[PDB]
Amino acid sequence: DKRIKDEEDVEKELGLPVLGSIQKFNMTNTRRSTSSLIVHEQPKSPISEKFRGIRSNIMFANPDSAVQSIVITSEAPGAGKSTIAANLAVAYAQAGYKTLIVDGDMRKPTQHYIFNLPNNEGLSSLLLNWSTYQDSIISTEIEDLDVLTSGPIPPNPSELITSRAFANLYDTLLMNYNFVIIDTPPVNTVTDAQLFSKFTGNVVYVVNSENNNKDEVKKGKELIEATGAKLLGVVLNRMPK
Ligand SMILES: Nc1ncnc2c1ncn2[C@@H]1O[C@H](COP(=O)(O)OP(=O)(O)O)[C@@H](O)[C@H]1O
Ligand SMILES: [Mg+2]
Repeated sequence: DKRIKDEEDVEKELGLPVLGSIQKFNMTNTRRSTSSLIVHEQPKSPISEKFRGIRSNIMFANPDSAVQSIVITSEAPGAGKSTIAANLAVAYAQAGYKTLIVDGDMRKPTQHYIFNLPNNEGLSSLLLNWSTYQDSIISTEIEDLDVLTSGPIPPNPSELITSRAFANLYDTLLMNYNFVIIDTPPVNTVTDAQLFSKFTGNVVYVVNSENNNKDEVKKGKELIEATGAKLLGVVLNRMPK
């Protein structure tokens, strides 16, 4: 019934460009990757090429665009925000950008799972001054890729995002990294992604082609655009091919 299913649907129903399309993972398109971090584990796979194309699009499709950071978000849970964010981050690092991925989903974080990292310190603890900057950001075994995990689950993420601590951190991150990617919770349920979007001014919108309602997806788009941020485009995920 009501799915945004493909590129035509994105153009016609949402009026956005498609930055890339990510197929549902299989043995062939991931070359039997052991994890969902395809770009790292199988850098020559078809899927890995798609993420490189997304990277090239963001950085080179628009002449004298100067994108320093992006929010990765979606309308609903399970769209593939975390997976797209992590793989895109690796793609940036491989290309030689000093890259940070920030786990800004302080409600249901998964970047520590994806990158196999401890989550005792991270974004929440840093913002609460429980941990230091240098202790909270992890340099991964992937060269040019750092990760700021979510940290412990805080009582009120909104309070942290709107704190002067975060505004000041964000400024510091822009000065320390060539590219910053912020993973977020879904738009329709909490305003976290909208708040982060006010900072980055640039948003990549992930749409699960397998399972979505067009009215819900459209509502999320409108909420993002209402922040004043530029919605760069859509990444279609779980595509049949
Ligand atoms: N293209 C894909 N093919 C198969 N599985 C995927 C794909 N994208 C994401 N997933 C899986 O779907 C689940 C939800 O993805 P996740 O990135 O956590 O979504 P979100 O952050 O939007 O909730 C994860 O287990 C992830 O490995
Ligand atoms: Mg997630």
